[PDB]
Amino acid sequence: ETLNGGITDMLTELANFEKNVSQAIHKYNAYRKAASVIAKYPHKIKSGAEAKKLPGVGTKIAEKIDEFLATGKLRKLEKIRQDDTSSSINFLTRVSGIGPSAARKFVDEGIKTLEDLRKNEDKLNHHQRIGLKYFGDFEKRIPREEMLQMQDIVLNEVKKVDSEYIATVCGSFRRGAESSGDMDVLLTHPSFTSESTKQPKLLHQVVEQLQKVHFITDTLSKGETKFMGVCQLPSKNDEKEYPHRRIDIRLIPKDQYYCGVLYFTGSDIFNKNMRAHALEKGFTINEYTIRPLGVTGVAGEPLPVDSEKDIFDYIQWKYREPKDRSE
DNA sequence: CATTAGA
DNA sequence: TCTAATGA
Ligand SMILES: [Mn+2]
Ligand SMILES: [Mn+2]
Ligand code: NA
Ligand code: NA
Repeated sequence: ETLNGGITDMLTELANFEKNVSQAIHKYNAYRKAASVIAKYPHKIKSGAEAKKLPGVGTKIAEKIDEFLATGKLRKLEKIRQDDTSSSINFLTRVSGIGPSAARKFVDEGIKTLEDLRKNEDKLNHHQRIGLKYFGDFEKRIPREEMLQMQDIVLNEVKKVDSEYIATVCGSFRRGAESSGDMDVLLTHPSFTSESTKQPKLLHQVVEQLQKVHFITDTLSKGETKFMGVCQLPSKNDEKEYPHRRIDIRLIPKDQYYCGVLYFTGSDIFNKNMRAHALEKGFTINEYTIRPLGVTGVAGEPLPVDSEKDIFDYIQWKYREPKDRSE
């Protein structure tokens, strides 16, 4: 956690670099187990060898260790960090929509900068177009103060269209979070569950409405169950306009809301931990349901859930408010 | 790990 | 169809 810090650190630096600049999934994949392990190791690793003893730690990595323990540096790391080429790849990458593959490609073509990114807006797909567009506003945090406004709104329309829709703004915001990266609305409806062959319009109506009133200003990807866009709160009585925000809304078969909600609510560890728990308690929990476990090793049969509670009850736990789902 | 764009 | 990118 701190004792093995630098090690795993350059380690992740290293892996992340393969997979991005290089198409070296393996080596990249290497660096990670190693980093994974040394990370777990209970003692200050003092030299290649020591480390070396570990599963996943080869002569290659071990080699880097020493260099690193001897000199609090690494050439490859010093050389990469410099590399204008791989710098570019790391950078272009931030663009919402740009990934390594494309990061490379642009680079090759010679699109290194954001300005390059502009002059060549043609070479970019819509995703990335918007991605380039709201580049600033994308990178910014979302004041809870604003979250409340946004949430306030979504809620309204959702209801306006059909009183029957149920909505939940999940993620950190739900968990208290003084800020947030983007809003996650989870949605469901009674008419929609496990069997009943969809009703695509379900998602649809909603989006249409959101845009209807001008909340959603763009579409990143509307699909039959996952919309993915951009929103913005009405810029009041001018002088101060609102930053474009990522928004995601997903339709859910009513008979799986809570688990999903539970899930998306996090935190990542509370989740795990909870998950890890359901298990001893003789169960299974995942993004959509919760199943009683059986001795033969495994089992099925999706237990009924009416609220975050039910889930808790099941594994017989203490109801924990979103606020304290921190871990 | 699954859902959407795109080509 | 596959192959990218998001997310989480
Ligand atoms: Mn999100
Ligand atoms: Mn989020
Ligand atoms: Na070893
Ligand atoms: Na990106």
